[PDB]
Formats: sequence, C-alpha cells, structure tokens
Amino acid sequence: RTIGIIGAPFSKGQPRGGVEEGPTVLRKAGLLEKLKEQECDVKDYGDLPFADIPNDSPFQIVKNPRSVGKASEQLAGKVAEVKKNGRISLVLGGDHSLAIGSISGHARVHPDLGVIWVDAHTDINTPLTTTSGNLHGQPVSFLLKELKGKIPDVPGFSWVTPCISAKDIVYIGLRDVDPGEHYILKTLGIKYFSMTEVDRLGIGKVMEETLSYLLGRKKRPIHLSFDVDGLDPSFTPATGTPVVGGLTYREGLYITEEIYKTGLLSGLDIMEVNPSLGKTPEEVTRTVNTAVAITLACFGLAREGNHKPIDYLN
Amino acid sequence: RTIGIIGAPFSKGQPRGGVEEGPTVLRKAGLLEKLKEQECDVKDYGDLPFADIPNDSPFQIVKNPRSVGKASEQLAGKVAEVKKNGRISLVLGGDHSLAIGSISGHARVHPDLGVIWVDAHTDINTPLTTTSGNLHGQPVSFLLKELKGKIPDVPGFSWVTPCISAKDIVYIGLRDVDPGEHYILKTLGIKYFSMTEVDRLGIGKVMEETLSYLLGRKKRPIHLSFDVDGLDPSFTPATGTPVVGGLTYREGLYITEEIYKTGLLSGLDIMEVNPSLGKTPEEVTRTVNTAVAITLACFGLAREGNHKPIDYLN
Amino acid sequence: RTIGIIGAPFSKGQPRGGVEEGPTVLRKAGLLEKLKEQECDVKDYGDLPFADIPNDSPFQIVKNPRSVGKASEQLAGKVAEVKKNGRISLVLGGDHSLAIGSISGHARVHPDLGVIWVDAHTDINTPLTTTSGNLHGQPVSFLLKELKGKIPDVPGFSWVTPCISAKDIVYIGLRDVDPGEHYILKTLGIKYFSMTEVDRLGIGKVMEETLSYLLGRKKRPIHLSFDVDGLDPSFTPATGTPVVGGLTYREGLYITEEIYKTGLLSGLDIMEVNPSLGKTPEEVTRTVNTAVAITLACFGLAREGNHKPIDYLN
Ligand SMILES: NCCC[C@H](N)C(=O)O
Ligand SMILES: NCCC[C@H](N)C(=O)O
Ligand SMILES: NCCC[C@H](N)C(=O)O
Ligand SMILES: NCCC[C@H](N)C(=O)O
Ligand SMILES: NCCC[C@H](N)C(=O)O
Ligand SMILES: NCCC[C@H](N)C(=O)O
Ligand SMILES: [Co+2]
Ligand SMILES: [Co+2]
Ligand SMILES: [Co+2]
Ligand SMILES: [Co+2]
Ligand SMILES: [Co+2]
Ligand SMILES: [Co+2]
Repeated sequence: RTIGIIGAPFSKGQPRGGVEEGPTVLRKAGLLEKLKEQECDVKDYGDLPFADIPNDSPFQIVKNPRSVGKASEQLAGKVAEVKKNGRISLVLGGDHSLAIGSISGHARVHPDLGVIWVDAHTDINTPLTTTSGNLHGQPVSFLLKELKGKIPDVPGFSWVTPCISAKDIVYIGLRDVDPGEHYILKTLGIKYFSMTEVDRLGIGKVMEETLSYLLGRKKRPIHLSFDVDGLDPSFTPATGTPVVGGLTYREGLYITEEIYKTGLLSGLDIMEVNPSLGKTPEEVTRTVNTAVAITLACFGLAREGNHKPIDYLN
Repeated sequence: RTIGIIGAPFSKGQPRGGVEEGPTVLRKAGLLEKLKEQECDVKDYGDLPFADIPNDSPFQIVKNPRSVGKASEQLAGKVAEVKKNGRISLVLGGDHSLAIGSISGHARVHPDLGVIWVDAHTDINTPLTTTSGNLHGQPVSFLLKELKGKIPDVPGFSWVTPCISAKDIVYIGLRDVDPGEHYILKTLGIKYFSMTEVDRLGIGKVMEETLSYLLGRKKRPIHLSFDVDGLDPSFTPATGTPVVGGLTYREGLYITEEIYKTGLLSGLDIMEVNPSLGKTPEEVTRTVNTAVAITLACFGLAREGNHKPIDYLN
Repeated sequence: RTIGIIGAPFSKGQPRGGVEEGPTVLRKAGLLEKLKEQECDVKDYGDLPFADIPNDSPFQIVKNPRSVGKASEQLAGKVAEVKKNGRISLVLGGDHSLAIGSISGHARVHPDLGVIWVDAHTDINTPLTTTSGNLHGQPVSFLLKELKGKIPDVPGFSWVTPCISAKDIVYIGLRDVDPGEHYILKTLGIKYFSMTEVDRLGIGKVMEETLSYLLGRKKRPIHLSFDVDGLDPSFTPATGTPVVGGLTYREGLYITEEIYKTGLLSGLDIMEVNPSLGKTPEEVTRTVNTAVAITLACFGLAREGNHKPIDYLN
C-alpha cells in the first residue's frame, strides 16, 4: 500500500500538552522503517509547523478556537495534497480535534468517503452542547452536514464546510457519550456499535455490519479515525481521556486487519497518544507499541502471517 | 427507576471480617449521589443494625448459624418493607449468606420472582454437603423448595421457608463448584452458564437464553444476586473467595445493562466486596469502582449514552 | 483418564536454558497429586536423562542439531512405550523441538492420529527457511510427509520419518508466523485459526470447526501439542518467545475442556515453560499455575464442576 505520512504535533484541542509529542514517539518507535519493512511505499511529508496564536481567548466556553481552527485548516491542505499524490494519508496526531482538517482535506479529493470512528467517545458535541469546552470532543459536529446551522460562527473555522452526512459514518467502541451527544446519535440516526454492541455481537459481526453498512450501496474510499483511547487503558494508558472496559488489543487489530482487507483504506488518523501521561516508562512504550501495531495492521501486517509472491521452498 | 437502599454490614457467613465494611465503602464512593444523578428516585433505609450473638457455637461443621440466621431474618423483613413501598431493593452487602434473607423477603411480596445469580460459585451446599462450614456457600440450598427435607434444623433458620423452585434460577459465571453442588445442579436440572458456556456462546447469547429461560412463560419480577467474585479478580480483587478466569468488566456491565432493559429488575444484591483484602489501596478502589459501575448499569446507565426527553439541540 | 507422565528437561532447541526446569516446577506445583485428585490413573515415567553431546557444531545455520535430534529420538521411544501401555502420554517439556519425538513416538503406535497445535507460532520452518537456527521453530517441518524432500540430512535426525500429512493438523492461536512458514501454510493447505480467526468466530466455533475438521471422516486419536506461549503473556510470561494479543486463560481452558470431552485425547505436550524468564517470583507461579490448569482440563477438570457417580444428597 502507498502511504503519505503527516505529523500533526497539536494539543490545543484539549488541556494536556504532551499529545503534540505523538508524531515524535511514533517515528522513534520506527514506524517508517516498519512500514517500509512491508510492501509499503512510504513518503514522509514531515511534521506540520503549527505556529502559535498568542491571542486566542475562548469563544463562549470553547477553548483555543483560533489555534484549533488553524491547525485543522493547515492539516486539511496537507491531507488533500497527499491524496492528490495518490497516497493514503496517515496522520500521526496530537488531539482528535485534528479530525476536522484530516477528514475535510480527504473529502476535498474524495467527496464520497465513508468514515469509521474508533473511539470511546463520539466527539460530536457542538460548541453549544459541550460542557468541557475542549474541541477534541467536537470534531464530528463541524463535519456533519445535518448539523450545519447548529454550529455557531467560531473564530478560526470559517473555512469549514460540512463534508459528511450522518449516514456516512460508523462509530465503534463508544463507552462515554455525553447526553447531548446521545441525543444527536438517536436524532440523526447515526450508526454505532458501543461497547455494549461489541459485547453482544462480537467484533467479527460488528465489522461485518460496519463494512456492509458503509460499502453496501457501492464501494467508496474509507477514512479511519482511530483514537487510541478507543482501546482499553490496559493497552493504551498514556492518553488524556481514558475509559475502562475498552476494546482489546486483539479487537483493535481485528478492526484494522478487516479494514485493510477491503483495499479501500484511503485516510487514517492515529490520535491522542500522549507520552507525558504514562504513569511509567513502560506504560508509555506499551501505548506507543500498540499504536504502531494498529497502524501496521492498517497497511497489511496480518497475524496469520505474510509472504511475498515467490517460492519460499524454491 | 425507584430504589430502596439497604446496607447489610454482615460477615459471619465466612471467615474474613472486612466484608461488613462493604456498605460503607460503596456509599463513600458516592453510590447514592451517582444513582440520583440518573433519573433515579433513591431512598436510603440505612444500615441494618446486626447485633452480636456471643453464644453461637457451630452446628456440626456449620459456623455462626444463629448470627447468620438472624441477620437474614432481619434483612428479609427490611427487603419486604422496601418492596411493599414500591421500590427496587438494593442490598449493599457483606457476605453472600445474606441472599437467604434478601430473596426470602423479596419473595414474600413477589412469590413469582425469578433469580439470576452471578457468581464464580453456586453457593448451594447444604449444611451436610459443605466442607468449609461457611454459610455464604450455602444460601441457595435454604431457598430451594426441592431441597427442603435435605436441610437439617440449623439454629437460627427456623423462620426460613423455601421460596424458589429449581426452575426459577439461572447461574452465570460459575468456575469453582463443589462435587455435591454439581450433583445438585444435574439432579434438580438447574439452568446454568458456567465460564465454559460463556466462552462457547458469548455473553450476548448467554443473556438472551437467560432472560428467555426465566421470562418465556410469562413476565415476572427479577432478583439479581451479584457476587463480585463472579467477575475476574483483575477487576474485583478485594473479595474473599476469588477465582481466576472470571467474567470481564464488560461482560459484567453487559449482564446488568440487559437486565435493566427488561424493566423487570425487582431486587438486587451487590455482595462480597471486602476492602480489607485489597493487596493495595488501588485494588480496593478498583473493586469498589467496578461494584459501583455494575450497580449503576442495573439502574439505567448505558455505555452507548443516556439523554433526557428534551431537545438538546433546541 | 489413564496417564503416562514423561519429563523432558531439554532446552537446546532454543537459546535460553531455564526451560529444562519445566518438568521440575510443574511437578513441584503438585501436578501428579492434582491429577490423581481426579479420577486419574497416574504413572510417572520420570525425567528422561538427556546426556550431553559436547561435539555439536551447527549444521549450516541450525543449532545443536545432534543434541535436539537425540533428545527427540529418546523421547519418541518413551512415548511409544507409554502408548503401548495403554496410557495417554503427557510430556512435561522443555522447548517445542521435542514435539518431533513426541508426535513421532505417538504415531508409531497410532499412525492415524490428528494433531492440534496450540501456539503463537507455526514452528514449521525447515532447516533452510529458518533465520534463527533454533530447532524449536522447526519441529513441524520434520513431521510433515509433504515436506520430506525439502528437509536436508541434518545430523541427529536420520531416524526421523515424516508421520503426519498436512491435512492431519490444525493450528490455533497463531500470531507470529515467518514468511516462509506462511508460504508453507497456504501451499500445503494447512488448516489454521490464527488470532484473527479466533477474534472473528469466537473460541467456541473455532473448536467446533477444529474437531469436525479432524474427526469428521472418522474418529482418530488426538495429539495436543500445547505451547504455553500460545496463551497471552499476561497469563504465561515465563516463556522464551512471548507474543502479545494471545489466547486468554479462559480460551485456553475452553480448548482443553472441549478436547477432553471428545474422549479421544491420546498424547499431550505442555511446552516452553521457562521459570528463569519470569520477571518476578509471581510471574513464574502465574505461568506454572496456568500450565497446570490447562493440563488438568485436558484430563477432566471442568469449570462447571465435577462429581462422582454417587448420591451426594444420600
Ligand atoms: N455547556 C452547556 C450545557 C450543555 C449540555 N452539555 C447538554 O448539551 O446537555
Ligand atoms: N475527546 C473526548 C471528549 C470528552 C468529552 N465528551 C468532551 O466533550 O470534553
Ligand atoms: N463435610 C462432609 C463432606 C461432604 C462433601 N463436601 C460432599 O458433599 O461430597
Ligand atoms: N461463597 C463461596 C463458597 C466457597 C465454597 N464452595 C464453600 O462452600 O465454602
Ligand atoms: N535463513 C535463510 C532465509 C530464509 C527466509 N527465512 C525465508 O524462508 O524467507
Ligand atoms: N518456537 C518459536 C519459533 C520462533 C521463530 N519462528 C523461529 O523460527 O525461531
Ligand atoms: Co476518545
Ligand atoms: Co476521540
Ligand atoms: Co462467589
Ligand atoms: Co456467592
Ligand atoms: Co510458540
Ligand atoms: Co511452539
């Protein structure tokens, strides 16, 4: 698979700052080398230079709106560039607010994309339903066409144009959804598989339904926004908003192995890895290592094994 | 849902004493506040005052029979009171021997109840098949009509009257059943899903079958006796008789979320939480926190989220 | 069930030496006593005396070929002896290279046997596809009839005769398969259930398919080669080649409980337990205890309980 790597060292979508170190620790773990170790054509576009916006007072309750808005506007441009280069954009991120730019830029080149959002959260709060004011919990609200008219004019997001319909996204792993968020899910008829559904059906059926749901009518590019807190904190502890009872390491790899097999992966986000939040050096490496494994699975690494098209017995 | 909370600080059904602190640590974790935080009508009936019975020599091998018998007789009265008040009895317990009084009192108001027993143990030893002499491993034998005639006249239990038939109970999570207990299961035809069945069918099918088994003929009140050792000790370590390979945090919440959805939960027991047995301050909080989560799920807290009947988008 | 215990304190199939202590720590944990505690007829044949072969230079890249070859030749003889005694051979092993002798000796008495290989690895590298040179990752290549002609004349294995066809073996738990190994799987059409298949179908369906696959045409003796690294290192950490995302404790017991129920278990290998690799005294006991539990399940210990054919209520 051909990849376009984009480091997005950004954290202003939430309170803890160590998330901007995500691109660095993932590269350090040898993500490029390992990807290349597979039949992968890897091109690193480097880390986007997110300049500081010193003047960025809250918009009502919403924090760092201009900084978050600018980072996504800049990222949207980069992602559209890599997509125009015929490569799968791989955004090594900071916080999940960056999904606004990643999906936006991706949709500019492939308006028919479908989204799979692996997360413990729906991140669909609007600037008016949010209680935390953290934009990493509102990315989906800015992207949904059905919600346009419910999103106030927030400084820094005038460039945004809702690019996805409520029917073009599936959530997997939900276990901490706010009331307003749940109201939005039920009201717009958004397809989701919370941890309850995963327990009920098993990850196998969950994925069968997810892909059938998004690819049934017709094949379309797939955007996978993977928030590492979607997995249980026993696997990815170094993250800002962890929630117990998450998806297992195995389910995480299953999700990605299945998405890979579709041959339709078009965009990928590996978000919320925050080394600074690891209670120990080992929790940090455990989080980074799991984040790498998930990424590799998205690009072909299978647990049953892989082999080149040659005669190994000769 | 409307709840009637009853603290049962009792431990004489087994050897370790810290179990009588269960009501205290659960209240401390803010169980009342959290329940009220939901659309819950909560009334605390307080902690029952289990007076000491200084003279209580063993009945053969059975220990503290008068103390255990009295605690259940007193609890049976309280539970019947809260049930008569039109509320779901929530017994914050000490050891599982208290199930004798909780189910007995519940059955006085609702004789048609069905029981779901989540536990690593069947707790169905009779005073004659028990080898430990601990009454927390014999509660079910005193309640089963089919076993009346096999239970000797034990001091303190003359007030008991078997109130449930072998067909009105389902076990979930079994993994440490004594030989005599297993003989009773097979002989009376008791429905159970040991860890083997959960592994085979998945918790989803297990619950489908459980509810169909108990509610098929007709809807009836449900009594859920949840022993925290039913869950794996990785989740609830501070308990007296832990057994590895237990139900997961997720399966525990799935069990309860499904029971809640029936709208038939009538009685609930959260038992065997023993803070004094936590190897660390964290194992204690981990056990208490999991015990609280399970309780909240029984009363409506769903992992996919919850929302009031208002227009959140306005 | 009637058992013939054979200790195989061998480690030259891989680099770390503590694996030869496997028989000792398993016996110490009281494996004999516990087996006898069940309706088991247990006969200990003791630990085979694997004499040192001082002169054993590598064969190309392959290490300790004469030592490994001799240990398996000696073990093959013992296993055939216990099988001739009408007992299920239970090989308490060192490294997995010993599977060559165990399956070879077993097949001498029961040529129609079927093999279930529980492992994170396929251990099917040939002396020419191996990159590590460790023979514990090549046992299956020496046993497969279809691969005879692809295995060079390695010092110490002239006694070997491929005894199993590619169709008589099923793998369960795979998650670290080398490229050449994967090529062999696909080329010979070997049946396997990697962790991906377990996630997809659930261990219940995996076992249904496994047994149907091997016993469909006709009932035949079953050889279970259980590598403890097949289970997740959270359960069996003290092992030489651990791989995350393994089978759970529950799945491990499910696998074995199901095999037991067939009444066809004929040979068993409990391999790769290396006490010397436990980061703590507790990781060692955790590994040994899990290894014992798996063994007991193979011989009748069920999680739902067991009872003798008597009237426990009397
Ligand atoms: N920050 C205003 C409160 C909005 C609330 N989170 C809701 O949508 O229910
Ligand atoms: N990214 C996690 C979001 C957490 C919470 N729902 C919030 O809106 O802040
Ligand atoms: N304490 C008398 C022994 C009874 C034994 N637990 C049985 O029922 O098999
Ligand atoms: N409450 C756990 C019971 C443990 C054992 N079956 C006993 O009878 O003591
Ligand atoms: N040691 C020679 C390299 C063989 C390689 N492991 C392969 O079979 O692809
Ligand atoms: N026994 C584990 C084998 C590991 C690796 N495939 C090897 O051939 O050395
Ligand atoms: Co999240
Ligand atoms: Co998120
Ligand atoms: Co119990
Ligand atoms: Co119990
Ligand atoms: Co292995
Ligand atoms: Co192996």
